[PDB]
Amino acid sequence: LSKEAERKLLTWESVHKENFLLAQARDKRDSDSERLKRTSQKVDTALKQLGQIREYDRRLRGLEREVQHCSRVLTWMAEALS
Amino acid sequence: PKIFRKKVCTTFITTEKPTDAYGDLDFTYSGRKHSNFLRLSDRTDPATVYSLVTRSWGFRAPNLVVSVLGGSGGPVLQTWLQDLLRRGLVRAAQSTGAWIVTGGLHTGIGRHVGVAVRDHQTASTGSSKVVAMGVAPWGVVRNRDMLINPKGSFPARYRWRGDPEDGVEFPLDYNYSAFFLVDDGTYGRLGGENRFRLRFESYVAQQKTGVGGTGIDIPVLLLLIDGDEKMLKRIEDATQAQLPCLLVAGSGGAADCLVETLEEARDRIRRYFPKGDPEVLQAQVERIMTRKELLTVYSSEDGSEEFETIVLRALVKACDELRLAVAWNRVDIAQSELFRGDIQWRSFHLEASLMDALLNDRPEFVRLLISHGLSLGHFLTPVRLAQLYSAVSPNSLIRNLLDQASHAPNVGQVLRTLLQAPWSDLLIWALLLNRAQMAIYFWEKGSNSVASALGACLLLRVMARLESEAEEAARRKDLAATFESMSVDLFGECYHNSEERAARLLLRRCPLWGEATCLQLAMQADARAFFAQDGVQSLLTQKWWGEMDSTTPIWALLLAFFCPPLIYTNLIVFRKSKRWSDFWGAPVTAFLGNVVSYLLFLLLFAHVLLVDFQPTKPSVSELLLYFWAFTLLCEELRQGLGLRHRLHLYLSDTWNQCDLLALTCFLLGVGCRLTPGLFDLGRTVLCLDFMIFTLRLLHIFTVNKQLGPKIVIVSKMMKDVFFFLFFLCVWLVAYGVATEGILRPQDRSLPSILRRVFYRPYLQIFGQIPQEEMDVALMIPGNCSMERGSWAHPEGPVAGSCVSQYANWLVVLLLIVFLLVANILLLNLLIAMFSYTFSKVHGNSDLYWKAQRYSLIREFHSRPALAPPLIIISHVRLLIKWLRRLSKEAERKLLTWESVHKENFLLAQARDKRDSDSERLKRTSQKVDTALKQLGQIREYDRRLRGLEREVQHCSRVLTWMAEALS
Amino acid sequence: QAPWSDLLIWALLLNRAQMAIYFWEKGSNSVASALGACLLLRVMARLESEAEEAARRKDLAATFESMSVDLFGECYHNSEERAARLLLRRCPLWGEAT
Repeated sequence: LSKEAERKLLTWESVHKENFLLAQARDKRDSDSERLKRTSQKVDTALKQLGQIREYDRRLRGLEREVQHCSRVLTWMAEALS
Repeated sequence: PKIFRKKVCTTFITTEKPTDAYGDLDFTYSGRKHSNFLRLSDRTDPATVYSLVTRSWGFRAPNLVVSVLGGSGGPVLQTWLQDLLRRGLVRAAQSTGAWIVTGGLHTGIGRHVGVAVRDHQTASTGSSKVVAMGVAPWGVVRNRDMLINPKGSFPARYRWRGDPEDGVEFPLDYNYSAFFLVDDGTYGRLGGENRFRLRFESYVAQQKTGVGGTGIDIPVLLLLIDGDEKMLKRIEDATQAQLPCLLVAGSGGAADCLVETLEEARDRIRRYFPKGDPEVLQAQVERIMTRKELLTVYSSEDGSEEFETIVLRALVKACDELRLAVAWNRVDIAQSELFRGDIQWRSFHLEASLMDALLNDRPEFVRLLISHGLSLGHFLTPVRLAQLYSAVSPNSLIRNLLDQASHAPNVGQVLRTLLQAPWSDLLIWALLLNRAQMAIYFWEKGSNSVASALGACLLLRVMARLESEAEEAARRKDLAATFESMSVDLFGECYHNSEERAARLLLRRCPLWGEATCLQLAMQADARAFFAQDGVQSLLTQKWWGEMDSTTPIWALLLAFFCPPLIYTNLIVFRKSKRWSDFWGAPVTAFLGNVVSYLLFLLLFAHVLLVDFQPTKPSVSELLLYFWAFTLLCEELRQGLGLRHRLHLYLSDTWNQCDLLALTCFLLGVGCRLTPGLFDLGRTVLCLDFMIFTLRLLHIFTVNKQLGPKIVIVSKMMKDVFFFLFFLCVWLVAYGVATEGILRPQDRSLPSILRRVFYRPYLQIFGQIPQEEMDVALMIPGNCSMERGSWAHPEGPVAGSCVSQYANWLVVLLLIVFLLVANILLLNLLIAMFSYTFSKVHGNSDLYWKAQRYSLIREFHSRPALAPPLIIISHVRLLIKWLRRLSKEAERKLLTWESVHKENFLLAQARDKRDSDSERLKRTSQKVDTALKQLGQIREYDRRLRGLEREVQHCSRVLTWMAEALS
Repeated sequence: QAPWSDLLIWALLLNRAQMAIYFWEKGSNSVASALGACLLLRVMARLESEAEEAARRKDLAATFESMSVDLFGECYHNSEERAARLLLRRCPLWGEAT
């Protein structure tokens, strides 16, 4: 074969190679075990978020009463306003 | 593909010259394709630029054009805008399908766009890249001398020395899909580029989106980031040209327009954002405030998210939005815009967006828009119906057929070349252009469903054999298998409810394209899996018994056949001068009359051939025989002619050919008998002819229920018998000539040695072994020859007269080795190959037999019910005639019954699909995915509450300081 | 300068699986290179001492045989004449051997 025959043939071959690899990766990505992996990781990082929900609630419980103790002190300031 | 892109575009330096820099463009980085560039004049038109890109290189038509401007931060831009440029611009340009037009050099935001495209192409397996196009002046490219050569279609190896920036020349980007180099002829300053940029933008915005065209005009939006004093000329020249804009928060160059939209302090604003030339910039920015219609603000937003609705917000403020949702192929926009209860959507907008969904291949919008409620008789004009056949790829099969049909809105001619409820026209439309989801959905709405599915399977296979490409033909065969399966399941439930009403459903006259019932539609379509059911085989049985009950045993039929006064008794129960035509009209009695008359033909042929065959003159019985074969000859001419295509229809089969063969040998036997010297020749030709008439009975009894498939299978075993004849003839020659040479007889005629080479061993494998003809110890010796050596005398007039005694133990060994290889190897291997083949082809031969069982029954149904010794009555009456030459409410009640069971079938299919485990696994994956979309707000609020809790607490510390100031 | 083939041969000799598959998926001339890969791994598998490394090389050689099957499957499924010219092309790897 000539040179431009080889170039046109091998680029034709590489085009069908690329479409084959995209089809393989899509069929692998949408299998059920790969979905089960990714949901397991997403719930895992969701419980990584919920550590902050546990840590903020006690921190907000102090912080809500801290202004409220100051609002009790403001009530004490209203008691000192007599 | 290089000379015209040298010639037609030009370059000026002033003299105007043809171009020299174009073609491919590789970089040192590996794993990527070749980029495309072009050296171009400035004083030229972008219409040939659009033709060069969209045709000569190969690029799709855009659905959105976004041009990104800004870049006051040279080395580093902020991470907030870097999050916007990474996600919120590129995900929209990759979902909708868009062209991001930027400057092709590194300076300004050219790097941050290019790094964002590289980040998005790395961060996902998106299997595509955003077509980020770049324009650049010719004068400011760093190393342009590796691009000059006018040769053509070449990878020009650009080089990065990594040289730092001077204000004279800049290097190229490396993440853009195409570059534009515009030759101005200055080599000195950036700025003489935006004339071609803004002209190319308004020319793209002038054209429209579609396949044959006929869509929205392409929306073009401008994105402004930080920028400088120079960009206000570009904003005002843009908004003069009727192009909308959008503004990020960013920094002061675009915040200048932000503050002027939120509301002399003007002269203040023009003297702390630009710091230079106040009053000219005040006139220009008030020119911007003349056109505040075409201006939006992107500040109080989520960031890198929900960008697409803000694009529609910009096109609404600068104002058809349902058509943009179809052109972007994004269902969620059109879905949400139909849930907005303010607009009172009118029908003509829905019909316009429906043509956008039908011309393009978007089936999901067709399902959505019809489920909203939309008329179809008011929809399908003959104009729009003419337009739907103009979205054809110009190198397909249907394009050739519509051109040839116009050669002699011509679909009745096209269907003739192959074969207000307007759903059927859309079904045929979707089947011709090879859409799968369109044709399935249009089947599921229309009525008359079983016959339409069988016509669909016929039409797709007929167009599959006529198809050029292997890929499109294979795709049409998979669609035809889908429609064959749906006709199977729909008739399954219709038969499972009501047997009589389904029986009237198949046998209904002319449902599609003239008089052809659903069985003949299944006949022509090779629908072997449709005849393989239980209900269809039951209906062929009830058709086979005529108007009797199909539970009558066979012996009662025989006893009534030989007693015609025993019709009128209680042995043949009827109703699934009246009972006479009831018994004799059924196809079992036409078949039974065929078999009885044909066995009496063979008995007459045997009585003539064996007992009385006078040599001189034909007797009475031989003349009855010649009259009989005259009638059978007229029968095969009637099944060949009842006008040259029909002779091909006769010649194509094998039992029309075989019955032709039996009659031609009959004529040769008579014509050889009647000449006086050739009597014994006809005496033997009629014997071979009697064999060919008796192998007729194997084809007659393929109709039967038990002997049916077992007769069909026998012909598929004949390859293994042919192998056995091969191996036997090799071994028969090998054995035969060896024992013939070892012992040489003295009677050496040619037929005698052919006998004792090929005809002794062939009978030896069937248990006939002659021992006295080839063994010294069983022969009597003697001096019976006149040659040197010892001899013997065999028994029998065929084994010769003398046999050599030399090495006769070797003949005994060749007899042992022959009996081993023949009677043990070959015969037991042949039983092995018949067991393997029969267990392999048993299922296919039942599918093939159950399909052919209809056409056999139809053959006996369309026969003149009279015996072949009496069939001259029918030939008389038809030669005389040759010398002269359900109700409506029944259909409505039946088809509504059919559509009720169709609806219950589709609900059961959708429920069984919805509760599969993979569909549950999809939906939970999406729900956790949106749950992590919620938990971004939990992360963002916690730091915001941490500031806000201490902010009141600092005020409570200030209140404590107020209590400290209360001392 | 497409030096992917030298990295392919490098990864096949040192018996890396993921290196050699990835270097196959970037380089050109793919069908003949997969068949040369299957030949080279089995020839080094018969010459191998340990049962474990020889068994691992046989599994890699079965992987490359499967990828040459599937790639030629789609190349033939598009165009019969052009795939016919793809197999019968003279000297793609190591002298005249189609």
